[PDB]
Amino acid sequence: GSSGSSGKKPLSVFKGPLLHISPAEELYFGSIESGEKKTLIVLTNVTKNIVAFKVRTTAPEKYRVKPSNSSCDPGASIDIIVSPHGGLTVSAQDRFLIMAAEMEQSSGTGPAELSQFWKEVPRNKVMEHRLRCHTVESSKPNSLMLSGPSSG
Repeated sequence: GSSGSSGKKPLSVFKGPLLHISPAEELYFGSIESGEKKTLIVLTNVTKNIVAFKVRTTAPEKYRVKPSNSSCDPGASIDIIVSPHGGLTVSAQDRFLIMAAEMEQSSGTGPAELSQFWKEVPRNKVMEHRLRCHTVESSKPNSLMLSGPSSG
């Protein structure tokens, strides 16, 4: 008969006024590869100024988020890896957070300058973006399988 495997899905990002968040609000810990199941977040600084971003979560001592404290120059994209402990698994109640605040003119991107900027920048200016985890379960188009994109 007819059968296949895998499907497809669109990719959207939270168009932030300062720092962009990728993906928007959908984390999928599991790549097509049978290697590691870590998600990589992308932050596109649309602004023309430095933006200090920070990654948080309800369980930072479970998920390895790095960088979790840094900045992203204007007109550049950063990469934030998110790998869970090498024992447990991706939960559902688990939630991630990403901060982004526009810095002054010339501001470094260290543990100091930041600690300072995060001290000067008001929480009102601090843009927080909470991400969600799309726990993978029962991979199939609701019973049986059916999917065949444009191949060749």
